[PDB]
Amino acid sequence: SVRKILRMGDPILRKISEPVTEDEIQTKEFKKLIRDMFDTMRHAEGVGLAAPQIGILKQIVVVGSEDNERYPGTPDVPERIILNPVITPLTKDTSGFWEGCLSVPGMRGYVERPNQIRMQWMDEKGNQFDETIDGYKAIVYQHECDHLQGILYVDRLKDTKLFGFNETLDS
Amino acid sequence: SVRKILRMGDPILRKISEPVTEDEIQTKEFKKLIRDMFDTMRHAEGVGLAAPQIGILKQIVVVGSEDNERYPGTPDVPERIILNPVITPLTKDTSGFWEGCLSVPGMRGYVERPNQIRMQWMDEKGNQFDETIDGYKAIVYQHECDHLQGILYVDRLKDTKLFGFNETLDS
Ligand SMILES: [Zn+2]
Ligand SMILES: [Zn+2]
Repeated sequence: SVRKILRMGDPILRKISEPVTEDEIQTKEFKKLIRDMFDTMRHAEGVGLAAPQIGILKQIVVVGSEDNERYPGTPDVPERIILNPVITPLTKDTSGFWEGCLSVPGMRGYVERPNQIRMQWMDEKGNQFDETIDGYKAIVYQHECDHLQGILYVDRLKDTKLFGFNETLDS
Repeated sequence: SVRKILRMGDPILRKISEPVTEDEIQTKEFKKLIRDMFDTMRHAEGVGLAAPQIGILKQIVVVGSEDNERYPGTPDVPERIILNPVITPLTKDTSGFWEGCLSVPGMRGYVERPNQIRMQWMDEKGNQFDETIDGYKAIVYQHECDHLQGILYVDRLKDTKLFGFNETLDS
């Protein structure tokens, strides 16, 4: 079901989320949470969503694009669940991008993150992964994994001069 | 009359405003602009307003409190016009405060500025001043004079962790 997304200024968004246990991924609740998250992410036309954005300090991330309106250009991102992620940059090369966040409504900010990272996670069935991601996917996983450590993209603005409300950015 | 206040993201808010000439302060227009500004500032329940906030790169600032709702606590600030201001800090002592801006709707950010400055300006009649201001007044004049150099308070956030939407800050 759709859930209330917390906005910037709420102290939760700044706390550290803790790991999900192997047991936990069987609980009826869990499966229902992942459900709500996806329902929520979709209703918001969002590209990804982290558990703490809805008030749950659990290392649970969900992504999924498909013709996303909010970030029109961006290539499609296949629905997937990311649990207990751990990212590591593999380069200093950085791709720029006007990031946005559902917890930071109606605004965009240019942010440069490394364009090639090594992420390690676990999924709903409990499978371990350790791949090297790059491109938009990398950009998305990083933005979303940051939430898990209490970090919002406004913390990484390249410059505060390149930050503002959507409406005016172009108009 | 009330005028449209530009929001953050509009390039004007980042440009430098130029000095007002002694002649200029007689023009019918000028007097009408100061009029609009005051009308605008009041309608917005704002404490101060800089010309560029309404799209005029002229060094014109206007302030005026009296039981302001937006920043409830704040002491009263007598209506006054500040032209071609030039501020200089007189101390490193800084008073903290959760600043807000009409060009940055519905948000607050903790900002520490020097609590005792020396400001020099000219008024509508063309009189030169050179006083030492302190307290809330100092805080207000600095915030507003910054606009004259293309600077918004989000550029001076003490920490991005202490920045967010009003609604949530307390709720
Ligand atoms: Zn976000
Ligand atoms: Zn302002």
